[PDB]
Amino acid sequence: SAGFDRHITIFSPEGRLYQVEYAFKAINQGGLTSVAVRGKDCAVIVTQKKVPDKLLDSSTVTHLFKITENIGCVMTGMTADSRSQVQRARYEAANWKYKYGYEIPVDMLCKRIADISQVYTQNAEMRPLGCCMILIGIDEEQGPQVYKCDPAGYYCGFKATAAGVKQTESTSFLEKKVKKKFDWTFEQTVETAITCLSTVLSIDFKPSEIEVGVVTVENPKFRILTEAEIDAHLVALAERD
Amino acid sequence: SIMSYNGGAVMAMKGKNCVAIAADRRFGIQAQMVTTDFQKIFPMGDRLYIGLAGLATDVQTVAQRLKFRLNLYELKEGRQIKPYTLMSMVANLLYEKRFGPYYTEPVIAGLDPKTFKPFICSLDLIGCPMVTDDFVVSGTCAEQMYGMCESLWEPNMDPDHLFETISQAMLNAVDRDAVSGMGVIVHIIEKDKITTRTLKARMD
Amino acid sequence: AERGYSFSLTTFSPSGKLVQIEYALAAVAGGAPSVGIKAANGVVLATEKKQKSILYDERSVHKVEPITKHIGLVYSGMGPDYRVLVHRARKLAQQYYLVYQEPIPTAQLVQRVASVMQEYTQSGGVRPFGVSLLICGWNEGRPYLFQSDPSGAYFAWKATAMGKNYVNGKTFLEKRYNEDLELEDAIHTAILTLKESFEGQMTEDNIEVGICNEAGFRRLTPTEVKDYLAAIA
Amino acid sequence: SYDRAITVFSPDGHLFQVEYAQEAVKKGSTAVGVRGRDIVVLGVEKKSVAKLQDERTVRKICALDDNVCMAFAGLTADARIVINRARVECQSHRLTVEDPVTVEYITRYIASLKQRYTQSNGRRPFGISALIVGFDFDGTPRLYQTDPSGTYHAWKANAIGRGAKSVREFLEKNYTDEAIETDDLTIKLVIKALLEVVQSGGKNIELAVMRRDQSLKILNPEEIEKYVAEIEKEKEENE
Amino acid sequence: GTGYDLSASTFSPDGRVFQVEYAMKAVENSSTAIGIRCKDGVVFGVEKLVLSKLYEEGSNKRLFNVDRHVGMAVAGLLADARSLADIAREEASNFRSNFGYNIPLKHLADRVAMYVHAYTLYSAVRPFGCSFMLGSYSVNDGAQLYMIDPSGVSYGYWGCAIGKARQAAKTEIEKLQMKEMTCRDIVKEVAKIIYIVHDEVKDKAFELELSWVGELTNGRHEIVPKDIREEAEKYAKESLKEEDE
Amino acid sequence: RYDSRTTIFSPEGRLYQVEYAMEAIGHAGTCLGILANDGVLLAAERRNIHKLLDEVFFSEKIYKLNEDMACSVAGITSDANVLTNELRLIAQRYLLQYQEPIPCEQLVTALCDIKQAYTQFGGKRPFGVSLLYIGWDKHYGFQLYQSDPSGNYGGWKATCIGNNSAAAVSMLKQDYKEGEMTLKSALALAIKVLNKTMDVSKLSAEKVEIATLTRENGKTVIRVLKQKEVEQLIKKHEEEEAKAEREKKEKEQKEKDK
Amino acid sequence: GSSRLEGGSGGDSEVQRTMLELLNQLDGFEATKNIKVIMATNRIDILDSALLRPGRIDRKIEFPPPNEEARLDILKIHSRKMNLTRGINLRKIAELMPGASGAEVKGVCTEAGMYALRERRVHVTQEDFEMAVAKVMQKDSEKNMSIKKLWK
Amino acid sequence: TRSEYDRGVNTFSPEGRLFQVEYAIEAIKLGSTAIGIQTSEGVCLAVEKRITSPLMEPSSIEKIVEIDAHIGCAMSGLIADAKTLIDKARVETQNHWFTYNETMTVESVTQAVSNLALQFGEEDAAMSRPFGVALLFGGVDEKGPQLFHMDPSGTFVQCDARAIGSASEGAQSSLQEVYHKSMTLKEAIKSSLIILKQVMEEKLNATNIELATVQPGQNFHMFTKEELEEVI
Amino acid sequence: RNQYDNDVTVWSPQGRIHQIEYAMEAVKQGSATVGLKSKTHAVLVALKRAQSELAAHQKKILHVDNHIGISIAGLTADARLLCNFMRQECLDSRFVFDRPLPVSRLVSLIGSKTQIPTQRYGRRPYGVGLLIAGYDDMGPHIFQTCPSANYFDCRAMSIGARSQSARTYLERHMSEFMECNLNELVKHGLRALRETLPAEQDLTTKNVSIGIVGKDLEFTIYDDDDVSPFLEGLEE
Repeated sequence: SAGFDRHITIFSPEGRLYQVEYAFKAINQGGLTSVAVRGKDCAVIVTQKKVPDKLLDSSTVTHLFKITENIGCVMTGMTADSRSQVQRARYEAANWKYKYGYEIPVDMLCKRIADISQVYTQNAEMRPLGCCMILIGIDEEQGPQVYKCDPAGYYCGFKATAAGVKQTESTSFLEKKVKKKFDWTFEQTVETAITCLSTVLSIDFKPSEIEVGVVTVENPKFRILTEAEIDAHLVALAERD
Repeated sequence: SIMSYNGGAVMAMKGKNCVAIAADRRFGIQAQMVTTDFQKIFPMGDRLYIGLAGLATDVQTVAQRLKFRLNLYELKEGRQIKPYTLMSMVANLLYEKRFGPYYTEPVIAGLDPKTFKPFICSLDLIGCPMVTDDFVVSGTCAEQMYGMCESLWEPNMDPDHLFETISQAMLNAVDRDAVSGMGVIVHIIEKDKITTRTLKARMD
Repeated sequence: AERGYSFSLTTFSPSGKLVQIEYALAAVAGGAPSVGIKAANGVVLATEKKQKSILYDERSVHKVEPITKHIGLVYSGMGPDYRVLVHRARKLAQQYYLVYQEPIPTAQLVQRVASVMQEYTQSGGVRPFGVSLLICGWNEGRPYLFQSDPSGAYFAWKATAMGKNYVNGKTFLEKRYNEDLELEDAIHTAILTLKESFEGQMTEDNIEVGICNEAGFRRLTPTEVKDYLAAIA
Repeated sequence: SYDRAITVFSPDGHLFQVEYAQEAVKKGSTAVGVRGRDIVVLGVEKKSVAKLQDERTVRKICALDDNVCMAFAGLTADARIVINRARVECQSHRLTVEDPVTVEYITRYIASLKQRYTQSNGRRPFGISALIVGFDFDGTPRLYQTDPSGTYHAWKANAIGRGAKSVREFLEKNYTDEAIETDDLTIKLVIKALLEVVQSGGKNIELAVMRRDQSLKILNPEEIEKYVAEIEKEKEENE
Repeated sequence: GTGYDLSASTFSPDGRVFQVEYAMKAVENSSTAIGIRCKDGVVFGVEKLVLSKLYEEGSNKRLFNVDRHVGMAVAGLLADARSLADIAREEASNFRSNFGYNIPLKHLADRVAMYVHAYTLYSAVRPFGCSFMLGSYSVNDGAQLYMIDPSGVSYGYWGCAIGKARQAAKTEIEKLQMKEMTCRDIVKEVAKIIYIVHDEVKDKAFELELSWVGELTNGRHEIVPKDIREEAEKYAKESLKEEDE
Repeated sequence: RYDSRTTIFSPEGRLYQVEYAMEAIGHAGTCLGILANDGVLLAAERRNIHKLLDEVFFSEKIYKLNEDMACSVAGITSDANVLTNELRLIAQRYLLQYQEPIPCEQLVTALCDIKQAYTQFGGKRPFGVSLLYIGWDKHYGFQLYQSDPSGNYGGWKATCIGNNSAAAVSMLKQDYKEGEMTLKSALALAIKVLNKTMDVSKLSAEKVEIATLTRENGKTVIRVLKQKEVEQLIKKHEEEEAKAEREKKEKEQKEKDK
Repeated sequence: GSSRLEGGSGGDSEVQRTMLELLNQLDGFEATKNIKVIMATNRIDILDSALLRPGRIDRKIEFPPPNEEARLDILKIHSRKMNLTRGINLRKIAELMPGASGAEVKGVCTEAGMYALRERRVHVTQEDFEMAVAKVMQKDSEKNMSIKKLWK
Repeated sequence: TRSEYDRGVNTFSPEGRLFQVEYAIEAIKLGSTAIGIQTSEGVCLAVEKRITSPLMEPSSIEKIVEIDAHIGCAMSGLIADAKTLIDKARVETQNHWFTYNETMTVESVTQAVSNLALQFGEEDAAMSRPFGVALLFGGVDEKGPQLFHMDPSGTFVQCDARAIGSASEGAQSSLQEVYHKSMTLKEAIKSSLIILKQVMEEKLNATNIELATVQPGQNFHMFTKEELEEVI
Repeated sequence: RNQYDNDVTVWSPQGRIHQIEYAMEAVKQGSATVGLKSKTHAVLVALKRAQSELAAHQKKILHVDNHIGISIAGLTADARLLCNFMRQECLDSRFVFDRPLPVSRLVSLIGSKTQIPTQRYGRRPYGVGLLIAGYDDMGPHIFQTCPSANYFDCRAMSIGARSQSARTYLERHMSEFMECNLNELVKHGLRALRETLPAEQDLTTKNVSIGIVGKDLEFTIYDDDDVSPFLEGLEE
């Protein structure tokens, strides 16, 4: 059943879209990895950071973007496709604010990108961009919001999500952690995320080779934690554990 | 005036389970009367008629367009259009062309297919739906017809008592209107009957 | 067999069969369990909402959505396709509302969504929408339950089920279904037909049920669905 | 592997799918046509029908103008399309220049339409060969033939269909001034031509004649029966 | 072959686009091009190969001027290079006309990256098979360098090299205190880099292209004046001799 | 292989995909039609009346194209809906332009030109549909045609398309009065052919649909016979056949006596 | 021996040659004297034209699925060696079995017999034959209503 | 080898060949032969007809067609394409006369017909295969009589005497032998007829050949039946 | 190959796009053309082939606006198309600005125009190798462009069938260029064409085509007897 594989619009006899699945395979091909966790009043995203050359600038190399003031995103997948998707999300957020006159809920922004990807999977154009995009934001009524926008058309909302190579182990660890008192504090959520990534990686994190972003019900802005914050959290929290 | 070019007049009222729609018969361009058998009340259903008035070419064209739409709607949605749905359809037809319209004032009169309750409505030349339980007047001599409407109507009205009222009202209104008149056709729609009368008039 | 004539959608087969739409229907059947029952005074739709983890916030993506306050829609198949069809169904309903000032009759909404599917199943670079829709509605006074298939085909149902085990669902409904099944019992029948297809415990949060009666289509809240599940169990 | 594309040459230099449309035309019932001094006639095989199946809806001769007639052979759908476009062209050239449409002109139009469908890659060629027979305004019994390849020619008498080859040979043998000398010998010639391929005679022949400035008329079954009887009498007399 | 590499609109059954990868492979066969970021500018050099002596000094010019103040250095297929240069020129012009101030290099890199991303997405057009670098200096933003490859990634670089010898060029660039050198010395060091990566026995002839953009010229990208080029080449020959020692 | 594209001519001059559609029509339901001096009628075989389905649409295979014409469809359901909508559009376009209900021949020719375009243009598979049109037109009274996927249409006194349509038409040939059949006799013959062609030897209102067009009071009437009339006809025919069987048994008894 | 499809790459050339030799031996130079050849096939459509030629296979008999009262004959033939009660209507069994091949008739008798074997009984009754018909003529039908309604 | 390089006009072969173009050039061969001559006294054209059998009138196998009053055109190849390119030629000649009020030179006319034959599959115009026709335009422009040959690949050139068609390679040699510059139109007619007779199958006899001449004087003259008999 | 050389939209799995190489080959099938320059002139000498001793000889030097000649070696169709585009560009520049278009910019326009049909599946690469002469205000140029859409500013170049002979001759004798004479430069071009010849054959007034541009000399072509002053004076 490998003949139904060379076009995004031809079903397999068992009802599978192989070049939709291969987009997820590309996600895994991204090499990096990402995780996100939402607490009672905070949302925290943690992500790899590979700098395999002294000349690469850490100021530019980053996979935590600011789609708008209140909404932030972590990418997992090919960098070019990721940045195209980021630009699209910025465009759609701006257009929403312009037309309907209020900041786009994370619900809708993830829905909108999911629908763009769906259009591409149905009409045999583009080449479904291979990135997984995880959005964090603050919603006035429900509270914190963490959503994932896979490159096949799901925009699902998550209590704790993982993307990339270590997605399975990350999901297992996050289930284990969530089953115990999901009401987490700001520092406890930052931990849960960083500890999940560290354990699934079998590594201990330097304060630089990890990118962490956070939003809170008191700070509804996409704060990219600096080297100081990363170091402080890692050292102090691992010590006090 | 564009309306005054070809005159005309349409009226409709409702009584007690009976409705009536009355139109003057005339087609004169400017002042040269051309004929006196011009159809202005058209049947769009078993108990639903449209009394398009105003400019002649626009009247005919709206009739053909609306019959096109209604045939499609009935066949595709097998049913007999309810008067409200016909009113909205006519509103869409006229308002599709606000920037240069059909110069006509539709006037719908009929009975609801299911509950057999009466319905009358009017529309302006751009498509503001107009429903009222007493009268609907359109075309030239609008003022005269409104006067007769108001000053010759009583509620809870029966078939013949409504026949006489609608006749008298339109007869007087159209006799007191240049570029209008010379015969009055009156269509009375009932629960099971429809009567098409050609009453007298000051054809002069 | 007819092997060559299965990679395209503008080429018949010696049997006359367009293989690609049948493949799409296979994709549909390979989806979530969903059930529909036409009660004497209502319609009931249900669909397994099971997630792959406790991580997914199981309140963020619903599966029984409205199209008007007299019509609603549930699905089995894929999900992105479903979102597109729901968006277009709402758009068609509103277009009809503007053109004719009357809430869209369920039959016509079904017909137009079917026409959309037909549009998508008739060109060389459009993948047939792989999803089958159950459309519930209340028009005049008679509840309507329709099924729209990727093939552009729309057909009425007294009660049906679709997904991985539609055969079992339909035999169960055949056993348990009688015309004069008032809504309060139709809900139990739908939930039971979901039970006979639903692995694991049918918690109140992993099942979505929507009921369409005169008052208007409404998706039952977690408290109501939990009450019903406890009553049935 | 140099087929299946309407705009692809074979290394020897042929366009094959237009030729295939021609061979599809070869699968139609015989149609013969002759131009006399003042009568141009087209004859055709009805090929009979089941008694339940009406016959007005089975047409092979169509008048495209008062002075131009057309006999089809090939695919029925393509026939209808080409004839419809021919009619609109006729009554459009009438406006373009206030002169009846020359038979040569409508033949050029059909050739142009067929070539327009051939030369592109998303247009199946009109598989129909047509005989156009008419009287130009100046006065001449013209007859042309148009192929699926958009080529037209000026024939004096010819046939297309299942028996085109044999009937063309027969006409070569049995066409002369004496044949085209009257208003009846040409008709007799055309019936004789048909009878070679069509056998049932009574239920397998149809004729339509056009006399100078005279509206085309389709000869009645009785009239064609009388003519075949007359040729049969001549046959037995000379036998 | 593979059966999933034709066209760039098809994911191979691993999550890989063989067309983009072949584009990168074609990139990694052209003459070397180095760029280095200083404290007050960015300097570019290109290992131009005179494929014949008939060609005037001033043949295919792999150092292009995008906007008054951005230099583009290209390695790969130079027709695609010129096309990309025109795209970047037009984008700088559009930015100035639509906003009023000179194009920030980060934005220009982002937009050209999205352009090349468009040409890698589609099945009717091949991805750009030529990599390049964008460098500039402004009193406000400061010296910047960026790389754009066929896949369309705009990672920021302190220094970079593209082409046949990029690993060697890197390895040798790390042997520099780029953070603190100045344009004048980095020009000579670029000359040394080019002459250490160059392979005379393989490329027969050779000529050197150099440029800098920095505060020393007020942000106006300029081909290294003739005298500075000659002095840098002299120092490069001396450094080659010293390495040979 | 000369069947991978609609617009491809075969070396023996056959549009394969067109033949493919024409044979595909066989797998559809079963429609038959009879013309009678008083009226015209169609019969249709409801292949599927699974008891959990519903009967929302009074007609699942016969449609009313306008006041003076009806059409039965057989083939792919999506193409069926598309073609019926285009037919209605053509009819009302003709009404708008000319103000006379379209002659049935003209309506059929229009739709069949649409189908011809499809079978001759670009990347579009031929409509996998065959239609039987009945109607009344002021030019030639009552009329019945059959249109195939290839856009070819034939005017038939009686005809049948679908499953065992060859058998249906053979029996029509056997039992059709070529100029004398009335509407009741037409209904009887239609029931007989349906009984002999439908897979189940037993008929009922749950598997048949009969449509009758007649001119009354100067206006056309297209009536889809209700299940009561359908069952009464099925009965009358079954009991007539049973009486024939009793007569045959009496003949056998006489032969035994001899 | 079946349709002679092209060879060289993916054609059953060897079985095709077997068929060709059979062709020549049935009819060919120095033909046969008194050797008769009977052939059987469940579907002839693909059988090759040279064989089905009326020179090698002269006559082509068909075996239509036993019609009415032919099914009765088969029921009698395969129920003679049995234990039937007074009140078994093999005719009624025939009508209840429409369009059933002779294999089906044998299976129906056999399954009625096995049902009799079940209940320590040496008698087969009408209802037992009915259950046998039901168990033998199992007409599996696709339940995918969509695939079934594809065609109007 | 030529299984993926000669199935499209826009896919170069490893050699650098447009195999659809050579195939059109081959399709030129199939046609009936034509021979055009240009001498100091005008231009002559003699062509062979291939009448299959009578009842096919002379005025349907158009090998010679008149291009303006000062050119004649001999065709070799597919008739539909020949009609299209002759129509292009006529409309161009008349448009040039209309805009500039002068007689289009034969160089200009064959240049423009070639310019039409160029646009095989360019996405700015609409054909998809080369016009499979090779044409001879023999006319009288201000440079005295001239004769310009066009091949299906849009290449046109002057030719003091050129033969085209099925009898191409078998008549170029004869033209090479016989032609000389100081030739009169009578010699041209006789020589062209002799070469045609040499390379035809049926016996040249005034109803299997067409002849025309465009002179610095009387316009394009299509030889009539009596003239054919005289020359023959 | 065999599955990566069917269009210009597919890279091969080794970094080379095959259709462009095929077009590069196509350029070699023309005729020898040797173009060259001095401090004030630019001369293009091309070998006009003969299709028969009756048919005239193919032209190979076309005349773009008065400060551009062009020698074409490749597909005649593409040569004509790019000639028309160059003429259009020259005239458009003359219309907007009143200055003859620099021949280092016309070439850029041609390069863009020829790259565009090497990155989309809607056309084929062009098939003419072009030698653009001309004397802008700076100095005479000889630009070369090949279907690959790369343009070279050549001290003196050649292209076509048997173009190496010319290129090697240029290697050898280009040291004299930039100081020669109005006619000596043409003589050097003629010698280049001589070396491109297949021997036996020579430079005859017919098969030799010469085009000249430079200061105080707009573009000119010497054919038929206009070339005799060159061949007659040419060293045996």
